[PDB]
Amino acid sequence: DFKVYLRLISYLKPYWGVALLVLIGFGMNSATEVSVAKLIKFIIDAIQNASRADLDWFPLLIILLVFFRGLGLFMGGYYTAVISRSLVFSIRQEVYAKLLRLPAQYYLDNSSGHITAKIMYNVEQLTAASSESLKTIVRDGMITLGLLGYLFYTNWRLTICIMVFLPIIGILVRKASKRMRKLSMQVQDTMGDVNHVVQESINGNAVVKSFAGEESEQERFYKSSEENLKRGLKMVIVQNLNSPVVQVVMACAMALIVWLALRPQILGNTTAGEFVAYITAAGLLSKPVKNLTDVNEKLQRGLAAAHSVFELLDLPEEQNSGELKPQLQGAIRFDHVVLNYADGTQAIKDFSLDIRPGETVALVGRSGAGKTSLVNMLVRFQEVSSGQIYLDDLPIRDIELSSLRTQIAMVNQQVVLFNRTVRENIAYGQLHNASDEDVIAAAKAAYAHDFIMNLPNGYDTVLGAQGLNLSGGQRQRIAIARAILKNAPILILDEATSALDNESEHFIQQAFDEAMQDRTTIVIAHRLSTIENADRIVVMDRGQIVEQGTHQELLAKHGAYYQLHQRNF
Amino acid sequence: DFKVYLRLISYLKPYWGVALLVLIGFGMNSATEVSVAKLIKFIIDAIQNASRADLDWFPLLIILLVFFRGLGLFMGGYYTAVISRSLVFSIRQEVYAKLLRLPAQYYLDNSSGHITAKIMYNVEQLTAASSESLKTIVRDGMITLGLLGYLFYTNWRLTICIMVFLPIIGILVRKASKRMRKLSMQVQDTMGDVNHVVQESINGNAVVKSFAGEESEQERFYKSSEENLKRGLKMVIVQNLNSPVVQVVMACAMALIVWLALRPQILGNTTAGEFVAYITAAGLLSKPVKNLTDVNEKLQRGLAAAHSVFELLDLPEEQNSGELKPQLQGAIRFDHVVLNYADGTQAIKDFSLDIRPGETVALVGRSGAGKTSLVNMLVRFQEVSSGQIYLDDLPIRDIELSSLRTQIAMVNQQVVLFNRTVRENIAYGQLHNASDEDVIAAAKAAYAHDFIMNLPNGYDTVLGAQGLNLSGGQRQRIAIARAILKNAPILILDEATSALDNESEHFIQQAFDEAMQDRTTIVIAHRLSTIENADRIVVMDRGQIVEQGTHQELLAKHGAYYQLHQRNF
Repeated sequence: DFKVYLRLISYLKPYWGVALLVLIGFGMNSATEVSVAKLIKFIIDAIQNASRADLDWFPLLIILLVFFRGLGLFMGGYYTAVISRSLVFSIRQEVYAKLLRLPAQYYLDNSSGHITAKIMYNVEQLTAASSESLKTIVRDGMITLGLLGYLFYTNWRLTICIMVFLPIIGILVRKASKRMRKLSMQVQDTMGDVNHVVQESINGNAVVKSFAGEESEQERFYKSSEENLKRGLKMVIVQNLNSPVVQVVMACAMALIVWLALRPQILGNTTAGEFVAYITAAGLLSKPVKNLTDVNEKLQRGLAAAHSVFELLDLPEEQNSGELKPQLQGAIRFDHVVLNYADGTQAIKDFSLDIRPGETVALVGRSGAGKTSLVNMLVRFQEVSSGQIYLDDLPIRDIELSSLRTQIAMVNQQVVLFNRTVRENIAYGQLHNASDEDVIAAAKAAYAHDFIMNLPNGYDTVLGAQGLNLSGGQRQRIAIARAILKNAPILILDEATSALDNESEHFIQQAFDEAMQDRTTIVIAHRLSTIENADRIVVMDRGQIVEQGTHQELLAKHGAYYQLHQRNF
Repeated sequence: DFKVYLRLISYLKPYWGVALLVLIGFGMNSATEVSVAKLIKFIIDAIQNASRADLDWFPLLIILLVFFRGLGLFMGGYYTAVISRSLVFSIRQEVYAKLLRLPAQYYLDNSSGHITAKIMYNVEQLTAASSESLKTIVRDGMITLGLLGYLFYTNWRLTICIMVFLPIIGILVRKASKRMRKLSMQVQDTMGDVNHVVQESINGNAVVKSFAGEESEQERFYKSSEENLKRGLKMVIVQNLNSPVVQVVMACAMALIVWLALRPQILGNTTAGEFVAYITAAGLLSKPVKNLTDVNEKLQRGLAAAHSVFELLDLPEEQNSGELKPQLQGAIRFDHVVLNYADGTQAIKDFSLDIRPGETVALVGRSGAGKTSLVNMLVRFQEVSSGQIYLDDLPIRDIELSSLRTQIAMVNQQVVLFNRTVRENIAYGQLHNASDEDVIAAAKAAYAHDFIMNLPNGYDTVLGAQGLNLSGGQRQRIAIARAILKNAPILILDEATSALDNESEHFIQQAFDEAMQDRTTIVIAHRLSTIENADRIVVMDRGQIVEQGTHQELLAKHGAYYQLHQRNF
């Protein structure tokens, strides 16, 4: 249950000092609460003939006592909230780390990002308040320790009898209060049904324009509602009176005290001010358990999210089973990709794709039918359930994770605009290891240098409030620049959604065509010249590679295939 | 300010007994609270050599004391909530009465019905809780009375000095707490801006797919957030420590007590257990004022609605300046109606309508341009600002209000379906003075007797949960039956929106045509035969009667006017 909590505690074993300070503060608060009744006993001592010496300090005694209590409570709350915030931060850091290198089905299947982040935050605050109630529980436990200690110091057997008669009636009162609250809710609903019915039947101006005689009808409806209301009010008063049962319990406790007094042993003891202190502390003890009852309540309230939180933290890990290959030449062949939407049947089955080394080829076919799914598969969102995905004269997994990440690129609607510096957005990977001359060269290559860079700070243009200084076309141009500037060995992008409706379409297309040289990539281009300039093409049908052959024959056919590819039906 | 409150109090002067019981209960609760410290003083008396007699009863003393306190508190809360509910009911009754015979601009101009009803209910609950806090204030005031009484009984001059040193530091603490809360809110917002900014910047899975290096970025953002959080936490701890200022105030009070003790006069007095009781009560007094502070808070919170509530209660009354005329023959002539949408210019200006006695005539023209406004004017939603509206050889106002209400009728979208018995819905006015034979005759005249009455209980068919057993067409037929069954001298309805798309259109139209006989009414009928069978017609243009003449000429023209009237452009 508390595995992740124990993990965080082990981490904050580095904050062992903080934890010890927090415990010291809570214990100091409890000791101050005990000293309250303690010094209270000293008050009566002043009233015993000659006691005048302590009388003056008694004022200063209570003053400095309150001062020390405030100091301890302040320090405890401070360090406690500090520890809580530190735990929130560490939990968030681990949560992000898990979110990094996460699985596709996180966002692909569920609303992982926003919803799960808000759940993480809600659970963070919840577990924080849970640790806080735990600290309050520690305070109450130290308070009970002090009560038992004073009890042992005063009269061991009497305290034993007191504990015997105690707690049981308290739990009985807790159960009685729960039942009373349930009955109050039931009666309140019984009255509130009629209450809402009456409060929802006031329309009908035309009816008044006709007759307007329903005054007695409203009187009668309100009369029945008022009968139910009297019932509920009496129930609420009974709920208030229920605490007198706990009063009767404390009265039986006082009766036990009176019986101890009936034993002459107490008389010879003559507890007196000590007895006053004992009763006072017993009362002080009541606040501790009273607060402590809510501890489990809010504890469950928070665990309701914390369980799923730790589960997602320990959710299915993306097993990075991979070799360490620095770079390859371009000999990539994925064979027999048999997969479809997860938790379903097989639709893109045996989606084999074998490509000659070095050369760049393109594929065309139906716009939909899982084309984006095929792209994600290329992005290794899934794996070829069949065949042999041999890359760089070795398996697909037989490669470094970084190199695959380094070659990772795409030019589609999947654009990640980071609200940061234009230079920051220019270098997606290893920005701190990028030269400024290369940055200026890329800005020249941006195909929107006179427009996109036409903003404050130029090359250092920090994206404003959600890109308040950026437009859609300029944002698209900037994203294209950021992608193109990357010198990846193979920046294969599924660009079937390429359109010329954006600004600087000619310049952007020319820059893309220039960058396409010396870059092995499989993109469904939208330029007619680029389409006619392709090297190798395969006729993909039903969302999978169904046919292939020379691209010249397909280009020169100009029939149904060309019409479907161009006009998109 | 409290005029309506005083009015309700004058009404509940009939509940003077209830009020006296409530005051008695609150005073009993305060007396019990005083007796707490009182008997507490008696406790020490047991510890004074031979006191054994009271020792046994002391248990029973505390027990029966708690019992009496619970009894009094229960009775007070009970009768208090009873009075609150009674006040809610009376206020609601008066509110409905005002809502009855209300002005047009209530619903016509504003969302009076639902919104104002919910406002009335919110204000009702608010003023109820306000009276409740007032009762708590009465409890606190009686408690202060008891404190001052015990103070006078113990030591008048000492109590004077105590009151002198008191209250001032309490108000200072109140102001300090308000300022501390404001500072806490400011610091919490200062931290929470960055908190929300961080909690809203976690997206970007594609960025991770590319580089995934922002771990240190998150660490730094969280570091700044944590700095702000440490600031806010220290502020909250300071807020907690602020109560030690009030502790220091009570410490100065204890210092005053100690100085009184430094006067030997207290020593000769030797308050002892009495001093213990005095300090205890002073503490008990703290809870009273502590609760009382919120009284003004919630008082204003409720008055925020109560002021507008009493205003709408005393809002512009519909001055029923009218004579007492039982019935008329049908000689109605409204002249020079110069009015338009309220708080605006004049559009339907000089909308005169003079009709011969007895005969029934119809008017046609543009569908819109304030036709419904003209209908409402006929419904006396407004008045002819010019001309002489002479009815029954006397002014329009020179007639009984009931007779106008009796003649009030309409067959349009303004249908008031009352979720009640079919017989109840049949007789809109004076249902309890309607014969069952006439009810059966009307049900036969319903034109949907085989369909509308084809439900449970037949003639006693109570409309279910929002008419769960009724359909739209059956509901329209039932409404038509309810309207037609009324034997009003003139049931003039603006039926320009008449359509034949409903079920039993032929039967309903035949019944309407039959009922049209021997009934003076101005309706823009949709039946071609009814249109051709009209007696007198007037050509109304631009939403007002612009032309007139023989209806035969207009019917035989069959030109632009007929096309506009029929096809509705």
